[PDB]
Amino acid sequence: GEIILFSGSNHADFKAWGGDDWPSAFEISPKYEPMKLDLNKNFEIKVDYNGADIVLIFARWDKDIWAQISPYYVVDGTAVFTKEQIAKAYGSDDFSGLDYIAVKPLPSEEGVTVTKVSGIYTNG
Ligand SMILES: OC[C@H]1O[C@@H](O)[C@H](O)[C@@H](O)[C@@H]1O[C@@H]1O[C@H](CO[C@H]2OC[C@@H](O)[C@H](O)[C@H]2O)[C@@H](O[C@@H]2O[C@H](CO[C@H]3OC[C@@H](O)[C@H](O)[C@H]3O)[C@@H](O[C@@H]3O[C@H](CO[C@H]4OC[C@@H](O)[C@H](O)[C@H]4O)[C@@H](O)[C@H](O)[C@H]3O)[C@H](O)[C@H]2O)[C@H](O)[C@H]1O
Repeated sequence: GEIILFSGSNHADFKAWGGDDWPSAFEISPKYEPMKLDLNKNFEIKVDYNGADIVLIFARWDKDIWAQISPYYVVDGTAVFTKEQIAKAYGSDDFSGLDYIAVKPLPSEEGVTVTKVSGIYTNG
């Protein structure tokens, strides 16, 4: 409360599925990139975005998981994803082996722009 993980403009264009790549407006490989946020903490993730709807992805390649979730809610161009959601989609709240974290847009006419991403710690 509060750990800034990104700021400034990032536009992503995405028309539909079934192509080559599904691009991200923001993404981390936590096995190689150092990361501020503590996953074992009880947390939420807030994203300031504009335009198309969005999803948050937590993925592990070797066990082949693709936890992908919608916002808990959205207010004033700010979405909110909780840990309860992520863990439920992931199958567990133990993220050892985690390969990939990303904010991705759904198929839209004219894409999305992310202005900021952050994390917050909570009192369970
Ligand atoms: O293990 C290989 C691994 O190596 C890494 O080095 C590499 O970077 C990884 O990309 C790669 O893993 C594969 O990633 C691709 C693409 O992932 C993106 O993010 C990672 C970036 O590196 C990369 O640049 C990006 O392109 C994944 O493909 C996507 O998979 C998701 C979800 O997983 C699907 O397949 C596995 C199965 O268990 C899931 O249930 C299934 O959903 C798909 O997202 C879903 O899309 C559907 C629409 O489906 C469409 O499929 C094909 C299309 O022709 C047809 O029209 C549609 O049916 C929506 O309904 C869902 O909302 C959504 O969840 C993407 O469509 C798909 O591109 C690979 O899964 C992964 O192996």
